Amino acid sequence: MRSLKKGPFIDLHLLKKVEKAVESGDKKPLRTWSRRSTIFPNMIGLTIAVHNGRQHVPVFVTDEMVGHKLGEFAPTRTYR
Amino acid sequence: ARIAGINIPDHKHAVIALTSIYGVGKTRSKAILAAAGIAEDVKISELSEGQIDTLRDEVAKFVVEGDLRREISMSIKRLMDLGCYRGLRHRRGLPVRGQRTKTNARTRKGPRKP
Amino acid sequence: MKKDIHPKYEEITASCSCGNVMKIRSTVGHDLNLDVCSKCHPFFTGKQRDVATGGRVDRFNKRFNI
Amino acid sequence: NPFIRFEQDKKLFRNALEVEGLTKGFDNGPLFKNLNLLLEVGEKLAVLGTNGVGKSTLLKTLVGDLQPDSGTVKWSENARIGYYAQDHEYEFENDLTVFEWMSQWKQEGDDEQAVRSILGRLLFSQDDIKKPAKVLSGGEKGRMLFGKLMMQ
Amino acid sequence: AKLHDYYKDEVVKKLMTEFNYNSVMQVPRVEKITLNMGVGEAIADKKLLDNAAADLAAISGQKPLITKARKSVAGFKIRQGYPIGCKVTLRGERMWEFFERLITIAVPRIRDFRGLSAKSFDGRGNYSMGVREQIIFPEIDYDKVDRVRGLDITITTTAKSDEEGRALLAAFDFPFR
RNA sequence: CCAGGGCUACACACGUGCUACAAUGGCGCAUACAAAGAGAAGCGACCUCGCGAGAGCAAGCGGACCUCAUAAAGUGCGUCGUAGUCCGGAUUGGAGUCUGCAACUCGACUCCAUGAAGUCGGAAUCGCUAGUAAUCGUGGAUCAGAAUGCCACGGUGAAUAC
Ligand SMILES: Nc1ncnc2c1ncn2[C@@H]1O[C@H](COP(=O)(O)OP(=O)(O)OP(=O)(O)O)[C@@H](O)[C@H]1O
Ligand SMILES: [Mg+2]
Ligand SMILES: [Mg+2]
Ligand SMILES: [Mg+2]
Ligand SMILES: [Mg+2]
Repeated sequence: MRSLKKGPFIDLHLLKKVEKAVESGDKKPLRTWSRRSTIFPNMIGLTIAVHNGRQHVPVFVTDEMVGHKLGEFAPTRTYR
Repeated sequence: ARIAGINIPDHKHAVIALTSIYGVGKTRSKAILAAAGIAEDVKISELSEGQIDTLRDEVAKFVVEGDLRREISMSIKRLMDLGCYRGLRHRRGLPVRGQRTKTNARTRKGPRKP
Repeated sequence: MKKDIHPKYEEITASCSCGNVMKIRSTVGHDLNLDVCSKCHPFFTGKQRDVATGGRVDRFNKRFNI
Repeated sequence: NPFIRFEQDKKLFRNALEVEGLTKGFDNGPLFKNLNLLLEVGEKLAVLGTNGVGKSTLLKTLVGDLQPDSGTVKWSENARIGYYAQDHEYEFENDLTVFEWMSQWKQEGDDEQAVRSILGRLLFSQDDIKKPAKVLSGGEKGRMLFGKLMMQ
Repeated sequence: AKLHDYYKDEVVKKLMTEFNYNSVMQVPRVEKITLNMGVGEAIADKKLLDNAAADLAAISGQKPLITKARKSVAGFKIRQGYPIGCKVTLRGERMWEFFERLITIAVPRIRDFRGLSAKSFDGRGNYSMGVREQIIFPEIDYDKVDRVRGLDITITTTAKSDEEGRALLAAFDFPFR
């Protein structure tokens, strides 16, 4: 999926989960363990929560964050 | 002669004189000269103004010194203020392509300071 | 004035790339041609066209070939 | 004792100069004919002449006093040259005071403090800072020329 | 001059109708334009003050007056009498000519043009403006320049109100917001 | 047993290496000469496409025949004339290709632009006596993808041992 010939990637569990959310709009933050999935423009305005390894941190979506994969916005290792 | 920002170097081959433009390297400098009808071996000094005139407009098809630095700074600013990973690496002055910082990365971190 | 202590001031005809002949006095002595003056400046469209960079939504959609 | 200390600005490498073609004479004939030498960086030359063999006009040519037969005199690229000609009279044929005369070459970063400390280091006093330039002795003028060689 | 006759021809009528005056000598008019640069540091390089005065004289064809420190303020290591800046006051023909040849070609040359603010008033109808650099005038040719010294321009008019001072410069096609 | 993360963290220090700091070299064109070794959910010609990594159809071969696979230093011609340089290639922005459920943490590679330190390295210290050191390239194991390491092959080929 890291090629235009294949197409942008999102997991099936996340894809069906976000579809239900937009059917009713913004709601309680979405907890997900998926970090390998790109960010689609269908979930702009949500506060999905990615799991960095120990906790779920809420990442706020924005038009700018529409080509970056989900895990980019959860620092997995702490430092100072 | 005088191109978009400035073209100081005479006495150099034209193909390697336009490389002093922030946005023109070697493969584009080769292309521009062929597009304008000027060979590569010919020195810039020998070029009469009937040639450099077309050179001052050919470079307008590539983003160059006048705007290239503004876009790159804007490009970096977008990631830095985003909060993503590559913004964080820029913020701390550390490698952003995901490589070793345990021993190497003197270029990114800076001179060896205790 | 005070008897030749100022730089020389004479009439020059500085024109723009868009024509724009003006009769002015300046301490240059050599005619000057420059960019567009306020006579034809894009002071109403030069700002409305400045906002062009931004928005990856359409970039993502144009990459939606699949 | 004058605390003279000469410091380089931007050091260079490989050849300092290359001179070929050297031939020149005024009345008697060519003092030196086809002189070839090459100087690596850091070299020290001691070109002594004994009263009238071109011992000074060769240096004048090297620093620039044109129309020799030599067509291949060449300097290094980033070269900055300091010159001490044996005639200090012409550089002081002027009514400039000592300090302001020294201030013809304050480089970008040097101030009143630096331009005056470079002569205070030479045990010149602000007592003497107000005197015209052409009134100094031979040794005093020579040392002021060092105060000018420091700046460049 | 050109802008002077433009004023006396049409701006008088414009402002008279816009402010229901009754006498010709009641309309606000520009009285002087004073452009100065405070070089800040000349104690270090006494000649940099000379170069700044030369830049100002090139910008406006009048030999600048070198304005010296008033009181020995201790913050920046200056004392009474030190030359601090240079200033030029332009009146009449030179005033009008510089005003015209600024507003026509010098203003548009500022990088990232925006239009000068409308709140740059002292409260008595006198305008002030910066440039942030002097290269934007056609009188500097990239040869002797070492610094990016700028100007500070105050257009002082006989306007007695901030609104009148707004309207006077608005009627001259000023690049406002 | 499973999902995610860490083993890749970075004020620093040490060890083993690759690349260089250039003119007995850089780049462009043209062109000679190897040895050894691998291959069946494997090696993949030909032709077409793409600036390129590569994509498409797709012969041949479980092999002294088919593929990897055009060897490179060299030679002939041209330019660069000692510059942080037509040396150096890190770092970074953008655009991509291939494996692979999946490439952000954390893959390799390609295109454009940017061009850092470096101009022969303090005390000290290592290897080598002949097809040796030095220098230049190819192969294999591991392996879906991923070595400047490891293992092996050849080309050019020294100085010195009182
Ligand atoms: N312009 C000139 N006209 C005539 N003769 C000249 C000229 N310049 C030099 N000479 C003569 O040529 C010779 C060159 O002497 P030069 O000027 O080198 O002096 P020197 O005695 O060698 O050294 P120094 O000047 O350092 O004391 C002398 O005989 C001098 O008289
Ligand atoms: Mg697991
Ligand atoms: Mg490990
Ligand atoms: Mg350096
Ligand atoms: Mg492998």
